[PDB]
Amino acid sequence: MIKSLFAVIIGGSVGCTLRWLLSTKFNSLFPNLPPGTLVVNLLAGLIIGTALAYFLRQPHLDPFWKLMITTGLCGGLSTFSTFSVEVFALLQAGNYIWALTSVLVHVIGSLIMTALGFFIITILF
Amino acid sequence: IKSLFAVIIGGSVGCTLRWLLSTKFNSLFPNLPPGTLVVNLLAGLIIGTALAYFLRQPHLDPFWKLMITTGLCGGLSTFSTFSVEVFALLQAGNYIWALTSVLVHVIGSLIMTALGFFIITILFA
Amino acid sequence: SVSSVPTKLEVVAATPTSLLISWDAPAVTVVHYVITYGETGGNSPVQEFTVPGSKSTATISGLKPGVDYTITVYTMYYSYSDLYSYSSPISINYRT
Amino acid sequence: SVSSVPTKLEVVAATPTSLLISWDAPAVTVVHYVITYGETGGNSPVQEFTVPGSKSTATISGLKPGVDYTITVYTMYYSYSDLYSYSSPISINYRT
Ligand SMILES: CCCCCCCCCCO[C@@H]1O[C@H](CO)[C@@H](O[C@H]2O[C@H](CO)[C@@H](O)[C@H](O)[C@H]2O)[C@H](O)[C@H]1O
Ligand SMILES: CCCCCCCCCCO[C@@H]1O[C@H](CO)[C@@H](O[C@H]2O[C@H](CO)[C@@H](O)[C@H](O)[C@H]2O)[C@H](O)[C@H]1O
Ligand SMILES: CCCCCCCCCCO[C@@H]1O[C@H](CO)[C@@H](O[C@H]2O[C@H](CO)[C@@H](O)[C@H](O)[C@H]2O)[C@H](O)[C@H]1O
Ligand SMILES: [Br-]
Ligand SMILES: [Br-]
Ligand code: NA
Repeated sequence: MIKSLFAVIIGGSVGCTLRWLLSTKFNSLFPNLPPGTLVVNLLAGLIIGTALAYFLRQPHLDPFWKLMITTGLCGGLSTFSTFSVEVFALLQAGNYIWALTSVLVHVIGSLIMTALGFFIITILF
Repeated sequence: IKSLFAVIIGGSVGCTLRWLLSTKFNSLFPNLPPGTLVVNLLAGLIIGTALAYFLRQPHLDPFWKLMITTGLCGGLSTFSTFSVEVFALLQAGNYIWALTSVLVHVIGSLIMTALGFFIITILFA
Repeated sequence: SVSSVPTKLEVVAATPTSLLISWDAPAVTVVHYVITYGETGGNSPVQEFTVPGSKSTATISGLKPGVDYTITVYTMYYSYSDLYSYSSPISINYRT
Repeated sequence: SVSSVPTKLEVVAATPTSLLISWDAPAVTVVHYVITYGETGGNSPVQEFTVPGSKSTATISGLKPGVDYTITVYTMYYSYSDLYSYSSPISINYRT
């Protein structure tokens, strides 16, 4: 399981760097709910939802690529820690209306990007 | 570019951790996969403590804050895996645990970040 | 590594034309169970249907009296390593 | 490329012993504002205090009547790129 490890690094590296580039360019535009950290979470949610309903239909794919996409890319692309500080900060700044809003959008949006990616591919097929 | 290595080396370790902890432990509690959670609480912890520390030491190299925050924590944590699980439970008509999983991840990760931050804050005093 | 296949597949109540089967859920987030039933002698269309993961019993109906049927049940489950996937089946035979 | 420093700092109301300052908040998430004020004349200890981030006005008291004070303001704010850091200050002079 060293081959297994390169899949995590390659995939995560992409997902991370990807997440890194997007957050710096776009997060500052709307601080009450930074959009960079939201798009990567919606994006991975979209991807993993598609990976869900496609992996299902391909039982004999290499455990290598499945790792590199989900654990690697989506795992490295999405973030939960960076989601927490932004809320913790909106809470220390007494911005409750937005702190609560940021929690809702991330959770639900991520599950809809998952529902979309799943049901788009379930429906194409 | 020097910043690029931080995200990579950082995210790589975090992703490699999220992987190992997720495989070895997730399969023990399907209603709430605990590997996807600890990585989250642990990253929420790290980021909270990182928050309060880099404040007191406001002049340290940006390289180390990057590797630890956007890398380590960003790589260690995950939102896609938290999504699929909840979506998987939602698909399985397991509404009770789908909700619980959502709460424990958020409430918990936020508590962990506050805990990480407030410990450090109380330390420097 | 934990197994994703049900266990203790068995007819708990039969009539001539219906079978009440039940099983025990695997230790995995099972999205839904698939039950397949056909006449043991490979001479009849095999029928399949789904039951929610929250259920561990199914009813097979329209059966012929006095005929041997092969009944099998597998899962479509979520696991960390494979996302969605189908389990290998657990089969039994039963004569109506 | 977004400034964390406040803008348009001015005294909106004054008494002989107290100044009332107002500022425009930066387009960042400010955790708290740090106000600093001291007699503009040399070695009077500069005093400082904080104001929550949701507020953008502050009162300063205990000042001697008819003295020029230096009033400065910066922020402890959150940015994705830096987490909790302190902003550059914005200063004005007002004489009671
Ligand atoms: C359900 C999930 C729970 C997870 C845990 C959440 C923990 C949140 C911690 C927030 O930290 C506090 O927030 C207060 C409120 O923002 C701040 O008050 C500051 O701001 C207030 C409002 O802006 C002022 O009234 C206060 O005097 C001033 O100290 C206070 O400093 C800060 O330490
Ligand atoms: C907070 C919002 C987050 C974003 C939205 C996420 C929505 C995710 C669930 C959608 O998937 C459906 O869920 C149904 C309920 O679990 C399943 O019903 C299945 O299971 C039911 C169990 O009662 C049966 O009654 C149905 O017939 C059977 O199709 C159904 O198959 C499944 O496709
Ligand atoms: C689920 C648990 C939820 C509750 C978590 C705790 C929330 C309440 C915190 C109370 O303690 C606070 O500690 C702050 C210091 O950490 C103080 O901040 C003071 O100093 C800060 C800087 O250290 C400034 O930003 C603040 O505006 C200023 O009020 C503040 O007075 C004090 O009351
Ligand atoms: Br982070
Ligand atoms: Br994932
Ligand atoms: Na991540």
